[PDB]
Amino acid sequence: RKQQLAEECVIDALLADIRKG
Amino acid sequence: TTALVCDNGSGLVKAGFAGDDAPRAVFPSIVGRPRHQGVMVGMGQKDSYVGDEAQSKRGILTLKYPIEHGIITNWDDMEKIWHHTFYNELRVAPEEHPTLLTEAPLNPKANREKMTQIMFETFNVPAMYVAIQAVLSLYASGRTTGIVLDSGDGVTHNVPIYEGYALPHAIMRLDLAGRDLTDYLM
Ligand SMILES: Nc1ncnc2c1ncn2[C@@H]1O[C@H](COP(=O)(O)OP(=O)(O)O)[C@@H](O)[C@H]1O
Ligand SMILES: [Mg+2]
Repeated sequence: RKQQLAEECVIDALLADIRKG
Repeated sequence: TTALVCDNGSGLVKAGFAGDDAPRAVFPSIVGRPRHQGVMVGMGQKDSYVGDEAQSKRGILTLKYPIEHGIITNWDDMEKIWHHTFYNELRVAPEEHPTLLTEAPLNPKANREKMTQIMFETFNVPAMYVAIQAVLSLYASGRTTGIVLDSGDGVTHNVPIYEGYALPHAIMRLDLAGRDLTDYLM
Protein backbone atom coordinates (compact mmCIF):
# COMPACT_ATOMS: atom_id res chain seq x y z
CA ARG A 1 0.00 0.00 0.00
CA LYS A 2 2.99 2.32 0.55
CA GLN A 3 4.21 1.51 -2.97
CA GLN A 4 0.71 2.09 -4.38
CA LEU A 5 0.46 5.44 -2.56
CA ALA A 6 3.89 6.37 -3.94
CA GLU A 7 2.57 5.41 -7.39
CA GLU A 8 -0.46 7.74 -7.09
CA CYS A 9 -37.38 17.04 -32.92
CA VAL A 10 -40.66 17.48 -34.77
CA ILE A 11 -40.06 21.25 -34.99
CA ASP A 12 -36.71 21.25 -36.82
CA ALA A 13 -37.81 18.58 -39.31
CA LEU A 14 -41.16 20.24 -40.09
CA LEU A 15 -39.65 23.72 -40.47
CA ALA A 16 -37.01 22.15 -42.74
CA ASP A 17 -39.82 20.72 -44.85
CA ILE A 18 -41.69 24.06 -44.81
CA ARG A 19 -38.65 25.88 -46.16
CA LYS A 20 -38.33 23.11 -48.75
CA GLY A 21 -41.97 23.83 -49.63
CA THR B 1 -37.79 11.83 -58.91
CA THR B 2 -40.42 14.18 -57.49
CA ALA B 3 -43.18 12.52 -55.52
CA LEU B 4 -46.87 13.24 -56.02
CA VAL B 5 -49.44 14.43 -53.50
CA CYS B 6 -53.08 13.86 -54.46
CA ASP B 7 -55.67 14.62 -51.80
CA ASN B 8 -58.80 13.05 -53.27
CA GLY B 9 -61.24 14.87 -51.06
CA SER B 10 -65.00 14.47 -51.20
CA GLY B 11 -65.57 17.87 -52.77
CA LEU B 12 -62.32 19.02 -54.34
CA VAL B 13 -59.41 17.05 -55.75
CA LYS B 14 -56.14 18.79 -54.87
CA ALA B 15 -53.04 17.44 -56.59
CA GLY B 16 -49.48 18.58 -57.11
CA PHE B 17 -45.81 17.91 -56.57
CA ALA B 18 -43.56 17.75 -53.53
CA GLY B 19 -41.49 20.77 -52.55
CA ASP B 20 -44.15 23.16 -53.87
CA ASP B 21 -46.20 25.64 -51.85
CA ALA B 22 -49.47 26.03 -53.72
CA PRO B 23 -51.25 22.94 -55.08
CA ARG B 24 -50.82 22.80 -58.85
CA ALA B 25 -54.35 21.61 -59.64
CA VAL B 26 -57.44 22.22 -57.51
CA PHE B 27 -60.67 21.18 -59.19
CA PRO B 28 -63.97 19.63 -58.01
CA SER B 29 -64.51 15.88 -57.96
CA ILE B 30 -67.35 15.57 -60.46
CA VAL B 31 -68.00 13.40 -63.51
CA GLY B 32 -70.67 14.75 -65.83
CA ARG B 33 -72.81 12.87 -68.31
CA PRO B 34 -75.27 14.31 -70.85
CA ARG B 35 -78.95 14.09 -69.98
CA HIS B 36 -80.55 15.49 -73.12
CA GLN B 37 -81.20 14.70 -76.76
CA GLY B 38 -78.01 15.47 -78.64
CA VAL B 39 -79.43 17.01 -81.79
CA MET B 40 -76.33 18.64 -83.24
CA VAL B 41 -74.03 16.32 -85.17
CA GLY B 42 -70.29 16.15 -84.53
CA MET B 43 -68.71 19.25 -82.84
CA GLY B 44 -66.81 17.15 -80.28
CA GLN B 45 -69.67 15.71 -78.24
CA LYS B 46 -68.18 13.76 -75.35
CA ASP B 47 -69.64 10.82 -73.51
CA SER B 48 -68.31 12.28 -70.25
CA TYR B 49 -66.77 15.42 -68.77
CA VAL B 50 -64.38 15.65 -65.82
CA GLY B 51 -63.58 18.62 -63.61
CA ASP B 52 -63.93 22.26 -64.63
CA GLU B 53 -65.26 21.27 -68.06
CA ALA B 54 -68.22 19.68 -66.28
CA GLN B 55 -68.52 22.85 -64.20
CA SER B 56 -68.72 25.05 -67.30
CA LYS B 57 -71.18 22.82 -69.19
CA ARG B 58 -73.25 21.99 -66.09
CA GLY B 59 -76.60 23.11 -67.54
CA ILE B 60 -76.88 19.99 -69.71
CA LEU B 61 -75.05 17.48 -67.52
CA THR B 62 -75.96 15.19 -64.69
CA LEU B 63 -73.03 15.62 -62.32
CA LYS B 64 -71.91 12.70 -60.17
CA TYR B 65 -69.67 12.81 -57.12
CA PRO B 66 -67.61 9.57 -56.97
CA ILE B 67 -66.79 10.13 -53.28
CA GLU B 68 -69.43 10.33 -50.56
CA HIS B 69 -68.38 10.77 -46.93
CA GLY B 70 -64.81 9.86 -47.76
CA ILE B 71 -65.76 6.50 -49.27
CA ILE B 72 -65.28 5.93 -53.00
CA THR B 73 -68.54 4.38 -54.17
CA ASN B 74 -68.30 4.49 -57.97
CA TRP B 75 -64.92 3.24 -59.14
CA ASP B 76 -64.79 3.79 -62.91
CA ASP B 77 -65.66 7.45 -62.32
CA MET B 78 -62.83 7.48 -59.77
CA GLU B 79 -60.51 6.03 -62.43
CA LYS B 80 -61.63 8.78 -64.81
CA ILE B 81 -60.90 11.34 -62.06
CA TRP B 82 -57.41 9.88 -61.60
CA HIS B 83 -56.77 9.66 -65.35
CA HIS B 84 -57.82 13.30 -65.77
CA THR B 85 -55.74 14.49 -62.83
CA PHE B 86 -52.69 12.57 -64.06
CA TYR B 87 -52.86 13.24 -67.79
CA ASN B 88 -54.65 16.59 -68.19
CA GLU B 89 -54.33 18.62 -64.98
CA LEU B 90 -50.75 17.64 -64.17
CA ARG B 91 -49.70 16.05 -67.51
CA VAL B 92 -47.37 13.46 -66.01
CA ALA B 93 -46.66 9.79 -66.48
CA PRO B 94 -47.76 7.71 -63.44
CA GLU B 95 -45.22 5.02 -64.42
CA GLU B 96 -42.35 7.18 -63.13
CA HIS B 97 -43.75 8.90 -60.05
CA PRO B 98 -44.50 7.69 -56.51
CA THR B 99 -47.90 8.78 -55.29
CA LEU B 100 -49.09 9.66 -51.80
CA LEU B 101 -52.85 9.55 -51.34
CA THR B 102 -54.94 10.81 -48.45
CA GLU B 103 -57.68 9.08 -46.51
CA ALA B 104 -60.09 9.82 -43.70
CA PRO B 105 -59.68 7.78 -40.50
CA LEU B 106 -62.02 4.84 -39.76
CA ASN B 107 -62.40 4.16 -43.47
CA PRO B 108 -63.51 0.84 -44.95
CA LYS B 109 -60.47 -1.30 -45.67
CA ALA B 110 -61.78 -2.33 -49.10
CA ASN B 111 -61.42 1.30 -50.22
CA ARG B 112 -57.70 1.04 -49.38
CA GLU B 113 -57.54 -2.41 -51.04
CA LYS B 114 -59.13 -1.28 -54.31
CA MET B 115 -57.22 2.02 -54.23
CA THR B 116 -53.98 0.02 -53.94
CA GLN B 117 -55.04 -2.44 -56.66
CA ILE B 118 -56.19 0.16 -59.21
CA MET B 119 -53.30 2.48 -58.42
CA PHE B 120 -50.80 -0.41 -58.79
CA GLU B 121 -52.40 -1.94 -61.90
CA THR B 122 -54.29 0.65 -63.97
CA PHE B 123 -51.90 3.50 -63.21
CA ASN B 124 -48.92 1.35 -62.11
CA VAL B 125 -46.35 3.21 -60.01
CA PRO B 126 -42.93 2.52 -58.47
CA ALA B 127 -44.44 3.09 -55.03
CA MET B 128 -47.47 4.38 -53.16
CA TYR B 129 -48.50 5.39 -49.63
CA VAL B 130 -51.85 6.10 -47.95
CA ALA B 131 -51.76 8.67 -45.16
CA ILE B 132 -54.19 10.36 -42.78
CA GLN B 133 -55.27 13.94 -43.51
CA ALA B 134 -55.06 15.29 -39.94
CA VAL B 135 -51.42 14.24 -39.55
CA LEU B 136 -50.59 16.23 -42.69
CA SER B 137 -52.59 19.14 -41.26
CA LEU B 138 -50.44 18.98 -38.13
CA TYR B 139 -47.39 18.89 -40.42
CA ALA B 140 -48.57 22.07 -42.15
CA SER B 141 -49.13 23.69 -38.77
CA GLY B 142 -45.45 22.99 -38.14
CA ARG B 143 -45.94 21.97 -34.52
CA THR B 144 -45.62 18.78 -32.48
CA THR B 145 -48.74 18.13 -30.42
CA GLY B 146 -52.37 19.13 -30.52
CA ILE B 147 -55.80 18.07 -31.66
CA VAL B 148 -56.63 18.49 -35.34
CA LEU B 149 -60.20 19.18 -36.46
CA ASP B 150 -60.14 18.46 -40.19
CA SER B 151 -63.42 19.19 -41.96
CA GLY B 152 -63.61 18.69 -45.72
CA ASP B 153 -66.76 18.31 -47.79
CA GLY B 154 -67.74 14.89 -46.49
CA VAL B 155 -65.71 14.08 -43.37
CA THR B 156 -65.16 16.05 -40.15
CA HIS B 157 -62.76 14.26 -37.83
CA ASN B 158 -60.77 15.09 -34.71
CA VAL B 159 -57.38 13.43 -34.25
CA PRO B 160 -55.32 14.08 -31.09
CA ILE B 161 -51.53 13.67 -31.27
CA TYR B 162 -49.08 14.21 -28.41
CA GLU B 163 -45.30 14.25 -29.03
CA GLY B 164 -45.65 12.61 -32.41
CA TYR B 165 -47.81 9.79 -31.02
CA ALA B 166 -51.36 9.51 -32.29
CA LEU B 167 -53.98 8.19 -29.90
CA PRO B 168 -56.18 5.91 -32.07
CA HIS B 169 -58.69 5.26 -29.29
CA ALA B 170 -59.58 8.98 -29.29
CA ILE B 171 -60.14 9.56 -33.02
CA MET B 172 -63.62 11.03 -33.48
CA ARG B 173 -65.12 10.89 -36.98
CA LEU B 174 -68.41 12.53 -37.94
CA ASP B 175 -69.95 12.60 -41.42
CA LEU B 176 -71.18 16.19 -41.22
CA ALA B 177 -69.46 18.68 -43.48
CA GLY B 178 -69.95 21.13 -46.33
CA ARG B 179 -72.12 18.99 -48.60
CA ASP B 180 -74.61 18.52 -45.77
CA LEU B 181 -74.54 22.28 -45.20
CA THR B 182 -75.18 22.74 -48.93
CA ASP B 183 -78.19 20.43 -48.74
CA TYR B 184 -79.42 22.25 -45.63
CA LEU B 185 -79.04 25.61 -47.38
CA MET B 186 -81.06 24.13 -50.27
N1 LIG C 1 -64.63 30.57 -48.88
C1 LIG C 1 -65.38 29.55 -48.39
N2 LIG C 1 -66.34 29.78 -47.48
C2 LIG C 1 -67.08 28.78 -46.99
N3 LIG C 1 -66.94 27.50 -47.33
C3 LIG C 1 -66.00 27.13 -48.23
C4 LIG C 1 -65.15 28.16 -48.82
N4 LIG C 1 -64.32 27.53 -49.67
C5 LIG C 1 -64.62 26.21 -49.63
N5 LIG C 1 -65.62 25.98 -48.77
C6 LIG C 1 -66.20 24.65 -48.48
O1 LIG C 1 -65.20 23.75 -48.01
C7 LIG C 1 -65.51 22.45 -48.49
C8 LIG C 1 -64.29 21.54 -48.46
O2 LIG C 1 -63.21 22.02 -49.24
P1 LIG C 1 -62.07 20.95 -49.54
O3 LIG C 1 -61.35 20.63 -48.26
O4 LIG C 1 -61.31 21.38 -50.76
O5 LIG C 1 -63.03 19.71 -49.90
P2 LIG C 1 -62.52 18.44 -50.73
O6 LIG C 1 -61.03 18.46 -50.50
O7 LIG C 1 -63.22 17.32 -50.00
O8 LIG C 1 -63.01 18.66 -52.16
C9 LIG C 1 -66.09 22.69 -49.87
O9 LIG C 1 -67.09 21.71 -50.14
C10 LIG C 1 -66.74 24.05 -49.76
O10 LIG C 1 -68.15 23.88 -49.62
MG1 LIG D 1 -61.93 18.63 -48.40
